[PDB]
Amino acid sequence: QPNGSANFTRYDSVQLQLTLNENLASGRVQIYAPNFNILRIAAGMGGLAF
Amino acid sequence: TIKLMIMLFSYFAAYQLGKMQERPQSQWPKAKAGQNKYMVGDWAAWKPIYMGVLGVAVLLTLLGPGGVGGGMGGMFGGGG
Amino acid sequence: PGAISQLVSYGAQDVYLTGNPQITFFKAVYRRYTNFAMESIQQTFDGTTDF
Amino acid sequence: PGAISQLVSYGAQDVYLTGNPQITFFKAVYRRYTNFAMESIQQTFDGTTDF
Amino acid sequence: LYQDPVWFQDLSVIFKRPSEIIPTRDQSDSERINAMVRLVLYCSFAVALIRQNYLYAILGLAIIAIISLAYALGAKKTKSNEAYGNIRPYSVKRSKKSCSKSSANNPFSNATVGALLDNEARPPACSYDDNDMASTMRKNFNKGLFRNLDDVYEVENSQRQFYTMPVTTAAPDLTAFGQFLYGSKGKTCKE
Repeated sequence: QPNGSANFTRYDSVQLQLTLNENLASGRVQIYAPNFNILRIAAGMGGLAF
Repeated sequence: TIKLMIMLFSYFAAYQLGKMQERPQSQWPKAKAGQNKYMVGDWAAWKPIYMGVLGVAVLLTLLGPGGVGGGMGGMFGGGG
Repeated sequence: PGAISQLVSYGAQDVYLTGNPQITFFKAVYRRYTNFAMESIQQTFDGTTDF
Repeated sequence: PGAISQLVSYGAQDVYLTGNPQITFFKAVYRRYTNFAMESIQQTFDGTTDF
Repeated sequence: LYQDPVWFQDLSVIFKRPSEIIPTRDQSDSERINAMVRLVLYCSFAVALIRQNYLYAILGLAIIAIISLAYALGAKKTKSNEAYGNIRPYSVKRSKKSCSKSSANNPFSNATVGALLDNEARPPACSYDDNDMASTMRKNFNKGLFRNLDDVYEVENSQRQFYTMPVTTAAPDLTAFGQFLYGSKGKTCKE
């Protein structure tokens, strides 16, 4: 059951600022963002709706 | 039959104590537990109504002085 | 800024989530229930309670 | 065979679970909710914040 | 906020939808006039049918016009039917509760300083959905303000921040609040 969402489709520009500790190795920050869509099925035909 | 017919209405006029009327305040909606009924609007369906609403909003904006700007410039006109 | 930015930047891809709302999460609803009370009552054994 | 056999071998004792049914577990339905968003906002202390 | 059922006056075509009411009881003044209209119409039409001279219906319509015109013109504006506090003694019959409708200077009827201006005693701004004042509120807010035409569920020009405050009168009406939390219970056990 949906309990709220951020519509990033209307966020013309988004940035995420990370203030890093002083003892980190060079490497990756992998950022994930689970989101919502609609599975759209009709008359035998599928596809995912935006 | 004048005296009688008027009295027939008079007798009935007295009697119907009470006043039936249309439901007041606000109408209400029931929510399925989430099985067995069709949503009010198809989820794919909901976005289109969004889109349908826009037709009206844009049409209003075809006359600048009558409302809110568009995506460029501006336009003039009037009625009669 | 804040929640306002999340609320105000309203698009199309959220119509099916918030248009014509059905549920307000902020309205607690509970149902009234049948009056009852519980008690622990000891029962006894008929016959020897042993191995 | 398999699930089909489990479906075909319909009896009497199972009517209480599937006869004249009300729900299908596999039809998701969700409610549209009032548009809301959450924000963490700092409040401050009136008076010293200490032991 | 106080709510009442729906009624209407003899204009339009209501005089047929809740038909077969003839004489007044526990009804609004508009409803009472409507009932008198029903009485006169049925009486005159029946009389015309009994004596086919085609003029008793004309006299019935004329007296309908007389009654409706009298009700329309002779209404006394000296009404202060405002409900608040513990007592509403002005009238006990059905009537429309007073509302402070939204205005150009005060789109949300928040009674910031309008109360001290002219009203002194300002009727509460009634519910958001009572008398289609939602459309009037939106129209008044969108007076002289331009939209970017990227929001057809307009939230971009900050509708949400603006709202009607819980109290719209000079006083919070604490008596009603207390009666809400603490019912009178009429005659109690200690009495």
